[PDB]
Amino acid sequence: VRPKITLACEVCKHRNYITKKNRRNDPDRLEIKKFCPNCGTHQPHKES
Amino acid sequence: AHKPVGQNISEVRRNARLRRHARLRKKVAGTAEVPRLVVNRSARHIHVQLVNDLNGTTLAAASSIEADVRAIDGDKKAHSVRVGQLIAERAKAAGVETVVFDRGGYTYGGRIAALADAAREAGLKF
Amino acid sequence: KALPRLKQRYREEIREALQQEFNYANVMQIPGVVKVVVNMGVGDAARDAKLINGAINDLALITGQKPEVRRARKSIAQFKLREGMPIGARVTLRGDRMWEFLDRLISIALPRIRDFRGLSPKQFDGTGNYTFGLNEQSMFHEIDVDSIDRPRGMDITVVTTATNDAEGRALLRALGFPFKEN
Amino acid sequence: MKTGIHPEYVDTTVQCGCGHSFTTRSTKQSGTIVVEVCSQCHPFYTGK
Amino acid sequence: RNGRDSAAQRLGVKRFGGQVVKAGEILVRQRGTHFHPGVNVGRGGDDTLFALAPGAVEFGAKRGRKTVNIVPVARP
RNA sequence: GUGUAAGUGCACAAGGGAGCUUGACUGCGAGACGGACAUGUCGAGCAGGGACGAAAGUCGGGACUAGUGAUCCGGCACCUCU
Repeated sequence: VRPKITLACEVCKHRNYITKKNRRNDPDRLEIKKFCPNCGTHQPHKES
Repeated sequence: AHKPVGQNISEVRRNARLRRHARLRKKVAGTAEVPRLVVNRSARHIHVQLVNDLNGTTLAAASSIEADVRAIDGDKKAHSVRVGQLIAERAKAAGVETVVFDRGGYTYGGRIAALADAAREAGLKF
Repeated sequence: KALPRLKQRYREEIREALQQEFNYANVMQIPGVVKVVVNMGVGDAARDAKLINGAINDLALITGQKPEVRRARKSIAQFKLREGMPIGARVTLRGDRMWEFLDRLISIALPRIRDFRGLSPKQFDGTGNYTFGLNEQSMFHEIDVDSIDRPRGMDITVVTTATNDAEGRALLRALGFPFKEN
Repeated sequence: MKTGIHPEYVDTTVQCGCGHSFTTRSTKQSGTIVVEVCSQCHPFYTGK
Repeated sequence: RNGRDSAAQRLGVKRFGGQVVKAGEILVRQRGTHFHPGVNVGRGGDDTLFALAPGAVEFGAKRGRKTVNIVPVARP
C-alpha cells in the first residue's frame, strides 16, 4: 500500500512535506532533499 | 548493373546529422538582436553564420575557406579558435551583442567547443 | 609496422584476384569483409541465469573481448519467455581483431571440427553474407575441454561489401573458406 | 579501449604437426601453442 | 448493463479567427494536440492553448499541422 | 508502442536507451474556460532557493481526460495570536 507519510526537516524538525510511497518497495525510512521555508534553504527531509 | 544493396555510410551520417539538427532547432531560433550562431563542421573545414530566422538572412559569416584563416600553421582546433575570434568581432562590427549557439547537430566538443569558447572569451556572451 | 597476415593477403593478392575476376569499373567496388558477428542463443537461459554467464565466458575466451547480452524483446508463452531476461550473447568484430579471429577460425577451428566435411556455399543471402552455425565449442584451443560442462554452438555471420552471392562466395573462397562443390 | 573488461594478449607460437612456427597474438599463457592438426595437415585442405 | 455516461467537458474552440484577445486568454480547449501552438501561443498541462500576447487569433497550417497564432494588431 | 478503458494525439516523437537529480518546491499570480450556487480547470510572469545543460533554456509531478467526499467534530506539528 502507499500510505500517507510525513517528511520532517533535520535542523528545526518540522513535519513539512507529505506524500505516499510503497511500504514494501522501500520499507526503509525515506531520505529526500527539499526546500524548507523558514530556514530559507535546501536541506534533506527525513521520515517520521 | 552495379546496384549497392543498402545505404552508404555517408547517406546515413548526413540524414542523422540533418535529423538531429532539426530536432534541436525546435528550441533554438534567432532574432534580430539575438541571432542564431549556426556552425557547420566538415572533416577539413568549419563554417559559422549569424542567422536571423524571422526574416531569413545572415548578418555575419566566417569559415576556414578564406586564406587569412588558412595561413595559421596551427591544428584544426587552432583554426576553429581563429574562426571563432573572426566571427566574434565580425558580429561586433555587425552591432550584435548576444547570440544563441546552434551546434548544427554535432556533439558539443572538440573543434565546436573550441570555437565556442573562442567566441565566448572574445566578448560575445552566450 | 605490424599487420595480420590475412589482412596483408587480402590487400595484396586477393584484391587483385577479385579485380581481375570481376573487372570492377572503379577500385572501390572491390568487395571486402566488414564485420564478423558471433551469436549464441541460449534459449534455455529463461530457466537458469548461470547459462548466460557461461556463454559470456565462452565468447570472451573465443573472440577475446567481452560479449553483449541480448535481452528478449518480445514475450512468448510457448517458450515461457517474457521481456527482460537475457537470451543470447553477441560480439561484433572489426578491423585487426576480426582479421585475426577469421585467421584463427579458418586455420585452427574448422579442421578441429569432428568429421569436418566442409561448409555448404549456399548459405549466402543475396548480398553475399555467409551465415553458418556450429554445435559445440571444443574446436577452439582457447577454451579447454575439461573446462566445459555442456556443448554450446554459435552462429557465425560474415557480412561483406559484396552485392551478389557470387562475389561474396568468390571472396570467401579466395580467403580460404573450405566450401564444398555443387 | 576499456582497460579492465577484456582478457590478456600474448605472443603465442602455434605449433602444428608439420612443425610450422606461428608467432601471433592470442590469450594462452603457455607462450608456445602446440596443435596436432590444422589447415596445413588436414586431409580436406591437402586434398586427401 | 448500460446507463453510465460521463459529464460533457465543453471542449472545442473558444476564440475564433479575427477575435482580439488579452494575454493568458484561453483559445481552444482540447484533449489531443489537434491544434498546435504557434507564435505567441502556449500549451497548457491539458493541451489547452492560451494566448501569450494580445492580438487577433489567426488559424494557420505549418508542415501539415493546423496551428493557432496571434497577430500583433497595430497600436492606434 | 504509449502503466491502465475508449477517444483525441504523438515517427519533429508524448515511443526506446543512458548520465545526473528531487520543481512529486515556498510566497504569489495578470488574464481566462465552465458554470443556479458550491465545486472544478488552464495560466504567462515576479521573488527566494535549487536540478539538469557549455549555453539558450525547461522543470509548481506523470501525452491529456477517470483513481474520489463538502460541512460539523476531533488528533498531530509549528507560530513573535489570545
